[PDB]
Amino acid sequence: EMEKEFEQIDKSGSWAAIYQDIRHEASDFPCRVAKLPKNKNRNRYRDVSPFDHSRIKLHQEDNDYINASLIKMEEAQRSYILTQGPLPNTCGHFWEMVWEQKSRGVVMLNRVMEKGSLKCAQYWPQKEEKEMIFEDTNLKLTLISEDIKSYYTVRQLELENLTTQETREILHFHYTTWPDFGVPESPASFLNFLFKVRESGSLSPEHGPVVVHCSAGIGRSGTFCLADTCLLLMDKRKDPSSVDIKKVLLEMRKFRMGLIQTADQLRFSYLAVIEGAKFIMG
Ligand SMILES: O=C(CC(=O)c1cccc(OCc2ccccc2)c1)C(=O)N1CCN(C(=O)C(=O)CC(=O)c2cccc(OCc3ccccc3)c2)CC1
Repeated sequence: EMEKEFEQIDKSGSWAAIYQDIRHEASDFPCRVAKLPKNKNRNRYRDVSPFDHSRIKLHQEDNDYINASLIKMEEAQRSYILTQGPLPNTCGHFWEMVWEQKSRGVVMLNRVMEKGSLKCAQYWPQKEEKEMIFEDTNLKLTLISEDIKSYYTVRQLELENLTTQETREILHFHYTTWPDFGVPESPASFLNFLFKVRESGSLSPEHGPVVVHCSAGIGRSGTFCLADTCLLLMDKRKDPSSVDIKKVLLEMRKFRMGLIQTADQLRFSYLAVIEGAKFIMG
């Protein structure tokens, strides 16, 4: 299986080497639009842009740009939209996307503040009576309920298209315990968090793709989607041990750069998939 490979790479301590090959082999596509001058203030990181071929487009003239990519996993039949944590000026764009793409869930893998810095704008209302209105995209966001757990928080939000008065319920899954430095010691919490998102139906095909982000929307976001897809695959095909994490990761990297930012993140991904496979299929 992959656990053997995991214990192997660990034994020889070649994770960094394993990770480098991936980066070297990683796909390279143009990000022209993300580079246009008019979109400079719509990007969080200069080294984190969406490829033109898989970028999500806002359904509006003037500027259809948002730093978000559609990651379509054909075999696993699962799609994810990976994006950057909204900026003070792109919160309206962020929810416009959620609306236009018909997403049911938003997965947040970071805290608004980490390492003493703001890694993301406060894009959702923190109190029921203090709704948020996004004038530019003409949308209203209202906090309906909030369930705070030790490792994550789930919120029910009501998104209303002020233009048509139509409303939709959005589930916000906020993983709040990813350490400021490195990765979690054990994947237990992360897996439970993933299973929670799954059980909500937010990842199901009847809905638009789930929207995932952290700070750059690649490191933790990549780990989340990689783990989910690998587990699905091990559940769908004849021999589960045929699932090649590296292959899946390369496949995903064809849609957005940076997925999995460090060799430590890669190891953790293996660890999550391995442990998750034991829970799913004993
Ligand atoms: O965190 C880092 C470390 C890093 O690699 C980096 C990148 C470019 C320049 C740099 O100076 C040199 C330096 C070295 C050591 C100490 C201070 C300063 C450091 C950071 O100094 N920053 C975050 C965002 N940033 C950038 O220049 C980026 O734009 C980096 C990026 O791509 C990125 C941003 C958020 C998350 C992510 O991946 C998930 C993750 C979660 C937890 C731990 C490790 C990784 C990747 C500016 C400040």
